[PDB]
Amino acid sequence: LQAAAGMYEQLKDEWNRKSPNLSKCGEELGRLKLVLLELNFLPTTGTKLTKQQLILARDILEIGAQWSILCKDIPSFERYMAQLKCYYFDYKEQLPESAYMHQLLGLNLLFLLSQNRVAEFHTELERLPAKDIQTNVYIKHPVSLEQYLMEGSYNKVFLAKGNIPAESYTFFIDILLDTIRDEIAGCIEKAYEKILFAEATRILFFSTPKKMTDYAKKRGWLLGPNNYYSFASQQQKPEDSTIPSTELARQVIEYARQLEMIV
Amino acid sequence: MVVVYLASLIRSVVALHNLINNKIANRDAEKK
Amino acid sequence: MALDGPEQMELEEGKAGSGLRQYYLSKIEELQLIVNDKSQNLRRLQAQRNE
Amino acid sequence: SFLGPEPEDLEDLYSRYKKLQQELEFLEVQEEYIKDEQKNLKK
Amino acid sequence: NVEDDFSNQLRAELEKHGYKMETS
Amino acid sequence: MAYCGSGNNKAIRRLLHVAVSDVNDDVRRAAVESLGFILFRTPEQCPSVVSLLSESYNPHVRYGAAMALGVCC
Amino acid sequence: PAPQDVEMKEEAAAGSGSAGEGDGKAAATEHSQRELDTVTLEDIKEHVRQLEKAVSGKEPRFVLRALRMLPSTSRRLNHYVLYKAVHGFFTSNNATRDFLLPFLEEPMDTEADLQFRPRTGKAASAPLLPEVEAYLQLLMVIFLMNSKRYKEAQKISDDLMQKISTQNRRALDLVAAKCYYYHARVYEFLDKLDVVRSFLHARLRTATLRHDADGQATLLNLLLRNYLHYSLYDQAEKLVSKSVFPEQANNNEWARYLYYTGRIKAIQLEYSEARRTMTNALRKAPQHTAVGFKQTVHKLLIVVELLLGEIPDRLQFRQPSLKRSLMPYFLLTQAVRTGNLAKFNQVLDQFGEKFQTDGTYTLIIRLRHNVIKTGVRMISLSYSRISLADIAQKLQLDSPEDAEFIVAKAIRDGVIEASINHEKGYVQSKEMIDIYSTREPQLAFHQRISFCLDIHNMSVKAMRFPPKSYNKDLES
Amino acid sequence: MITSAAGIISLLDEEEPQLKEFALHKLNAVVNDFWAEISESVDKIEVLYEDEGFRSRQFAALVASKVFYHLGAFEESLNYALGAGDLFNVNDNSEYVETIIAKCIDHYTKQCVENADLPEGEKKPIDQRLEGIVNKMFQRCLDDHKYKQAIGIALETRRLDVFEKTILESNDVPGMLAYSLKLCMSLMQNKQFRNKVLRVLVKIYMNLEKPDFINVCQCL
Repeated sequence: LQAAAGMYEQLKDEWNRKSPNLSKCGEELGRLKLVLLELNFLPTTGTKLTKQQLILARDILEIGAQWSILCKDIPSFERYMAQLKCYYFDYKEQLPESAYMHQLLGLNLLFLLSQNRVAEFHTELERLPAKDIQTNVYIKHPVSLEQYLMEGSYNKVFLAKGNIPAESYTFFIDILLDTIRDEIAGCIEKAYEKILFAEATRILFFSTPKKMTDYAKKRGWLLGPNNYYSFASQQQKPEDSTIPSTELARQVIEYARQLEMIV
Repeated sequence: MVVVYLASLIRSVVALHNLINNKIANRDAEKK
Repeated sequence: MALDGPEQMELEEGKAGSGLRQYYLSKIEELQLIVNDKSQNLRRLQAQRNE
Repeated sequence: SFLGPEPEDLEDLYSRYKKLQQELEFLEVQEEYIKDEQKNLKK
Repeated sequence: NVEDDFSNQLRAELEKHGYKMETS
Repeated sequence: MAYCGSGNNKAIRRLLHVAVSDVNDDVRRAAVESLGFILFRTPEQCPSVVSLLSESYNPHVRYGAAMALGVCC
Repeated sequence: PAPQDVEMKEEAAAGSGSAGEGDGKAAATEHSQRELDTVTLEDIKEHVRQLEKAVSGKEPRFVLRALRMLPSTSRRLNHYVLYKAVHGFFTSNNATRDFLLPFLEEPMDTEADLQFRPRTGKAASAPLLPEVEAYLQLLMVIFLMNSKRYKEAQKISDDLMQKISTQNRRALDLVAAKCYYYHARVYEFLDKLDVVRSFLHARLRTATLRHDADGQATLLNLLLRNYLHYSLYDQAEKLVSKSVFPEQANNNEWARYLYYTGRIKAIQLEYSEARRTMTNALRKAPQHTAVGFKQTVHKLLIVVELLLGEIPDRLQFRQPSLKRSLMPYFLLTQAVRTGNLAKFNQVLDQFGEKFQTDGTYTLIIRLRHNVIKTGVRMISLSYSRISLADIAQKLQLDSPEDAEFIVAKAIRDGVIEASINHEKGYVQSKEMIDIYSTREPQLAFHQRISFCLDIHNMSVKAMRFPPKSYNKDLES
Repeated sequence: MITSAAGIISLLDEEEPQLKEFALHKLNAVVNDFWAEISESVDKIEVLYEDEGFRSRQFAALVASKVFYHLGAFEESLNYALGAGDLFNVNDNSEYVETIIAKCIDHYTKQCVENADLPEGEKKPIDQRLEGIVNKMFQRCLDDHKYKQAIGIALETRRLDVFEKTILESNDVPGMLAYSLKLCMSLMQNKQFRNKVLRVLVKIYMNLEKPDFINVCQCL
């Protein structure tokens, strides 16, 4: 019926290797929402009575979410996760505390990087305290990786520390070897007013023209070895104008109006 | 502004004092 | 107060009359502000104009 | 906490306030007039 | 915080005598 | 007369507005007398209004001010 | 005896409070009510009268000695600060109270305008009744926050102060508005798991319906402080944005709002704005009431300034004379400057527990970008074209190539502003050697002109308000 | 431990209509204690009201009113409140969600002034929910036997019927009527509405010799 312990509870079979399918776990969660109704209605208000109910509420939700990453059902995971986040944050000494709690937190963190919202990581990290309620061990990989990307390093970023957990963090790295590439590439657009093609490709870590083309589309850069890094630099220069006064001076209407009232 | 405010603070003491004087006068009457 | 509030005579609270109390209260407080702010603008302007 | 005269509060809207409003409208007129006049003394 | 210049005093006087020859 | 018995806001505003602007002496004097008339029913509002007028050294305005006060009160 | 000496001063306390109530009741006199109520009266009521002379057993002697339970309970309210049902919930040294000998003095002055005979207490219906009740609570809360009372007393404050009030007025809501904020700080201090936030939210609905300017301003600042403690980020972000936080607010309100807004902005990578408000906050905060929060602003701010790439001075640490407590932050200041990560990571973990209390720990981890940034920042601005190789040898970065990506990311953020030419391989400064051809000296002046105009408009309105309030109430 | 509404809100986002229906119910109980969090997620609440495909459609509208008041948005509270079309009673007895109920009365009275020109009565062209709170406001007047209560409301709505009989029995005739005359002349400069109010007063006076003749003379 549930996702609870014992194999008489239908989602539990999907969590274990009794159903080897990665998409029958995620799939089967939709049914499970009906069985969830009774187990999640009570513990959305915290009390020590509601402690038995909490564990089971979380079990159905976590298990389903975890398996989704393996087959890259990832957007569906992020809506499922949200519910888990509130239970992990709070509901102290009623057993949010599990092996599952740890795995789930790290999975979410990895995802914020996959969207490339640096900002989203910092707010989120603090929200859960997802760095001292299960500690930086597995959790360490996204936190350190986000700090390195923010810093501007693309050489101590790590992906090796994300393969220390194999709790389905192992499938996020796949889509975070994209992201490191993306970031180097944007920074290079800002970096050069114009430099040689040769000097810029070894830092991209592209060395085949196909790789150059692929990300160049995203940048707005035209052709493969040839690229126009220059767009971003061009933007700085207009401060030089003075000839059209109305906008350039600015707030000409505003300052006058208030001044007239006062006198 | 600051000058009118320092004076305003002094006005406050007299103005508070008036409400209390009335109180003291009402009480002397009710207690006899 | 309210409809289910104090007072069972209902003229000296207006028991029934209450429970919609916010309708009444809003109005009275609005007067207090308006009268007040207009009076400030006028006196201060009258002081400057008299000089 | 709760206001002391609930019959005065319910009654007051219709009573005191309604009547007052006319007296206030004159008071508004005196405020604009002072400004115009103030600016006129300046000329 | 504390100025690095102090530490620089002893080191800067000595450097001067050598440096002029060493580099043009 | 007309605004007496429930005075309008527009009506008081005009009476004040015509007086300040005018160079015509009789016109000025007059504007001031009516202010008391529209406010006859609420005599309380008039002495304040008249105060501003009492203060000026314009005799034509001074004349009307006296009348205003006289009728309202 | 002991309560006789401080008796002279109790009549003095009563004089200022009784008047304050009086003022409020006649129309909107609001501006004058809030300046009196907050830092000014409070610094005197507690410190001068009770502590200095000795005898804290004059506080529940002040809000009861008639035997008023009030028509809506507030008898308990008075007990818990001091004299719970025994001698002292902190400091007694009173031979007369209302549980020791009733009456010895009348601060009540026989008239409902702070307190009054037991005739009020058992039942009244007067329009003077809400006014005394709201007021009753301000007088009590004054010792609560200064002395830092704790335990059950803290928990039961909330009940009496709101959900006894859901109807107020503008005059009354303002008084209550101040009482809730002081209790809230005392609540925050204990680090109780019992929800501070829940009461403050419930209080907000009442604040909003009266539409009292004061209620919104006080609750909102505290509600952010509560939020930081739990570490639930999303709600605080929304709440700060909603706060218009009025220009006519008490000095302690101004310092605390800027301070919360700074904590929120710092993690966000809006550190330029966070550091300005946080420096301002320390100056603006008083010498007396502010002390708990005040500490916390100086500690957090040192980390926040580094986040911008400011290098904070030694004078900053020495001058308030807190240098000891500040000592670890001092270590981070050195680490940021040098440009080497190893010293920064080591300090972060070791002092980790201590930082978390203050709420710094989330901000400390952000400095890793900053360690390098601050060191590349001095070197890029100072010189014109310098090699990535110079930056790396001085700063102790891994590679020139490593230093090249790091500078690229920073110029995108735009707090170092440069364009990199990786031809020869130098990092190039932006500079025009004449800013007259550009609008910038004009734009700089123009900004001041808007900022200045704001002071004029603020001043004209503010100036008349207290003398006006005094005229209706009658001045001697 | 609890201090966070967040988990109840996540249920709304998660899939299956039945999950959402219980969640919305629970989200209404918690809204008072934590207003701040719910308001971020305010927009999500709007779409659940919007959809008529929910059973808990009423609750969704209700949840939105409760956040919107808390912010200060009284008008927005009302658009949704009228949407639920029921559960005004539960708001009505309260002393916090009473603010929306108070508002319906404040809105009704301004709209009527506008509506008055072509049809004199407020009646059917203005909507059923607001008219219902107003009819109850009349019932309050009648019960308390406050003559003052009746007159003021009547002026705003521009109905004659309430002015005339301030309590329906009208066995407290001399002096209830007197009030109507002083209040119409002072408030307004509106000649037209006044002429109408006076006419109704003639009919009541005519019938009974009970009202004082000082009152009738004023009307004439």
